[PDB]
Amino acid sequence: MQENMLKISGYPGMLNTFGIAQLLTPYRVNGITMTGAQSAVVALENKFQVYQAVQDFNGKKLDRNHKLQVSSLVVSSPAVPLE
Amino acid sequence: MQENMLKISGYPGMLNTFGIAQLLTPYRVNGITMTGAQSAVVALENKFQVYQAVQDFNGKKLDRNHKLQVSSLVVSSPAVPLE
Amino acid sequence: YLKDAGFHIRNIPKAWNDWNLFHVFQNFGKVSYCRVVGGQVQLGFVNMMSVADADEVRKNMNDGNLIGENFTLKVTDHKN
Amino acid sequence: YYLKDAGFHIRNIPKAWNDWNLFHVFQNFGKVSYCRVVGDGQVQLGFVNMMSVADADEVRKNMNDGNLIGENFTLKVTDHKN
Repeated sequence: MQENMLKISGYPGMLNTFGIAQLLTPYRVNGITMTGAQSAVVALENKFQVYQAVQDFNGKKLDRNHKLQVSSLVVSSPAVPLE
Repeated sequence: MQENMLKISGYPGMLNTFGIAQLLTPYRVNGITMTGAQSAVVALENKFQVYQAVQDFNGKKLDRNHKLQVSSLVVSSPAVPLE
Repeated sequence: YLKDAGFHIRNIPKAWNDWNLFHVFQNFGKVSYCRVVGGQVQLGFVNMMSVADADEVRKNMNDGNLIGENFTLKVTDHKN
Repeated sequence: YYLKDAGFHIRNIPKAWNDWNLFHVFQNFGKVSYCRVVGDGQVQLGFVNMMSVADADEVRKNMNDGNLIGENFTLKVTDHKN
């Protein structure tokens, strides 16, 4: 499950768990644990969705007052070098 | 409260409650009870958001295989006629 | 409260209810919340669904005035 | 379970690739929901589901007669029908 998990923060403090899931559209969210007013640990469906969600959302400016920080331990690990 | 509730159906059977909330972006979802493979009862924050969600999503084509049906008992009820 | 998404409203005609206020602001974007607080005018409060929606209201105002055919709302940004 | 019209069956995958190799081919065309390789010859089988039907249609627009052609590979891609 480690490869399904990401950390997300920086969103508005008012968000509930459903609002955090809406931030991650269209990725499949299977679980969210809030860890502060503006931070949560999120389980997505698999490591590919985690990898893409970090790419899409880390550093994303939601508005002039909020910027997301998104991280995970997922590393793209091709067996042969990419073309 | 009745005026916070809507019915939504027709989305892909695969969705979980987080996926249904993502359908309703950007409205604030506070509760979802699935009632079948492709139907749910949803509580939004208030009657204005329910009203707008019904407008935005009823009849919405998600893809060539899925069309949303969205309904509620919320009625726009201005005290004086609109301009 | 979403920062920069809310408005204080003055000079609302006293006959309006929240639905009347809502439909004024819905013309510019999605509305999160809206309320009136009731001799001739009343106060109110509107929260837009996002900052971008509130900025759309701001683009359409004349010096803090939201003008209609039979009303002039005085609108200010709510700040914390 | 799965999203209708968003899934692909893959043949002719170079045997040395893993799931990440296959992922990066399809990520060029859209968001990827799932991806797996299924280890006789120099080739293996695989499966990719896109995030949405539109993503899968973008893959379909980039195929040459059912083939996804790289510099060193030719994947034979067919719809998972349903």
